[PDB]
Amino acid sequence: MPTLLRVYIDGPHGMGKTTTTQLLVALDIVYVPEPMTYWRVLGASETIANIYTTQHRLDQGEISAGDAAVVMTSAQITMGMPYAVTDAVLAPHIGGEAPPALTLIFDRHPIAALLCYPAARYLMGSMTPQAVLAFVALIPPTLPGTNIVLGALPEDRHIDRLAKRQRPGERLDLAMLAAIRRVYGLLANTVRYLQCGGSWREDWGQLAGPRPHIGDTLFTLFRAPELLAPNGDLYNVFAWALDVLAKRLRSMHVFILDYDQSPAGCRDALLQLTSGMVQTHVTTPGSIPTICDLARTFAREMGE
Amino acid sequence: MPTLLRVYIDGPHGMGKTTTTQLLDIVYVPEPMTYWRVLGASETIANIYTTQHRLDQGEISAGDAAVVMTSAQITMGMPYAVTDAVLAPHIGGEAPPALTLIFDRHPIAALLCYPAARYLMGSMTPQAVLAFVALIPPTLPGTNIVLGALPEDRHIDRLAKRQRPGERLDLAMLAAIRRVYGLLANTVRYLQCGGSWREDWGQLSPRPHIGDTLFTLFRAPELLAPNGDLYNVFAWALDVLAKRLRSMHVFILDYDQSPAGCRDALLQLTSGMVQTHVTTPGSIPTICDLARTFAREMGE
Ligand SMILES: Cc1cn([C@H]2C[C@H](O)[C@@H](CO)O2)c(=O)[nH]c1=O
Ligand SMILES: Cc1cn([C@H]2C[C@H](O)[C@@H](CO)O2)c(=O)[nH]c1=O
Repeated sequence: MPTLLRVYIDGPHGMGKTTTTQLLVALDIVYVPEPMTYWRVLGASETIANIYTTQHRLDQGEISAGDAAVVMTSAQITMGMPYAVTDAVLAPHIGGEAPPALTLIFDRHPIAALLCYPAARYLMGSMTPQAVLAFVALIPPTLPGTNIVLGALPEDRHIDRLAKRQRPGERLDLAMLAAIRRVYGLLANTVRYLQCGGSWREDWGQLAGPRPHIGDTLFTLFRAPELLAPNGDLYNVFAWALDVLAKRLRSMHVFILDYDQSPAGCRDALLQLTSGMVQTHVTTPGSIPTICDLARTFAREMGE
Repeated sequence: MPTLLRVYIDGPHGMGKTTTTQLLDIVYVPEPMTYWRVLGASETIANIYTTQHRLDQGEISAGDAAVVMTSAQITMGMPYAVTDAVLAPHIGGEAPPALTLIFDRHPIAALLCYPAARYLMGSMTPQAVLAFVALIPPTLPGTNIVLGALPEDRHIDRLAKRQRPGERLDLAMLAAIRRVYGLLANTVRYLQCGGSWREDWGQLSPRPHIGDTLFTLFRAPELLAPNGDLYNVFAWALDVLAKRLRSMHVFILDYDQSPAGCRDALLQLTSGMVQTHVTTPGSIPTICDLARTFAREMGE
């Protein structure tokens, strides 16, 4: 049966993720871009502009935390929509883990919009930890062969790039760059932690390579007073959401790519990471052209 | 492994659902009122009814209401979503049952039905509605949904009897919501009798007419390209909707009767509901403790 290789390139914005994936594809391989047209027009109007303005208004004291949250949560649902439909429509074609007959290079995974940016916004004070856990409860079941490439880039180098790689409506917010950089750092650790045998419930009280300390994983973000019962423990609803988070991330295959290099450098470095990656079979022989066409339609309609 | 029967009592509010289910080897996962009012946010139900009210009075714009409405529906469905998420792994294949779980509403209530009704009320974008649909969890085996039957004036009488803290009798929402659950029941029959929305979509320009299914709501101008074409993103979310709903097992309960009769009728529908196997020996006790803990923490 034919196999498929799926690779999601994720991480904080401003590292050169979209460039190098395109470079990679410029070499039976399809790119699924960020759905900017959905973000700027189809799902709502100028969602990215809406996000950075809200935070700024909040930061300026022009709106309250409750107003920012209402707006952020809503904006986050719009941001993740194309990721979620694509994942759900793709799911029945993914077979068991197995050159690839088709390689799909995605620009971000559903968790970017359902976990990472919400978690970072929570840290920024524009989202509640309860809403983040709601998003987490809705993260779609992790398909076999979910390979995630996260990016690394020194912060000073990132700050300079960030001034550069702005979006229309995006504002230079270093506090946010730091929050999102931290959130993704916690993400990589959580996967290792979970794969090294870590159980958040067993270590809750404590709040490649060896197993990380729970305090160096995403679980640590949820030590908020809002989620704690009068008896000091997490309410079970929130505890159950942490169970889903651990369940979703434990099966992902996470790789780190050094972006502190030239565009062709990142491309060849990614081209090299891509071999130790899990492929999977497809559910029907004709899943390949189907998948191929989904990606192309997605690209053609929402890419921009 | 032992067997389980999951039964989700759903439909518009104000029909007497919670009351008749309480009158029923069987656990009851109640309505998460504590989560709505305290745990996830403060007085979510009040927040919802008040926003619609300000919208209605022109005190706020449709976009302001949509942001609030969307944000709140996330708070409303959280308990259903995690429960489903944590439950999924124990549900085995379809097959007296070792355990009977009676849920007060299914995830689709907060991820499809209320959002759709709110769009019908002008307080939620259809793009938001389709984002929630896209997030509807895969439909596990043995998902039996009991929906209700009750004449409007009789429902109004009941609606009046029990409104949750913060509610405002809104006959236009009663109508929008009864419309949605009516279309829902029609959509399931449609999907089961072989209906293809992609194939029947043009008619909007033995089975229910697509114009009488949930698909008709998404012939919304915001979802269409300049030439009238539905954008693919939205068409794919309709594919998910079709996929999620088709495998559901729907049962209708006539509420136009007494609580014990409603209770009797419900227990009666049980004979045709689909049971499933659990995945582990220990699935039953674990499922039991979840349902009991949920009840304990979130039922007020
Ligand atoms: C995917 C995603 C991106 N973004 C921001 C990061 C960049 O500013 C820009 C494009 O990724 O949008 C969000 O704010 N939320 C999201 O969920
Ligand atoms: C389940 C649900 C209920 N409601 C309302 C209906 C009733 O007012 C109350 C209890 O069902 O909550 C919503 O507004 N949204 C939801 O998603």
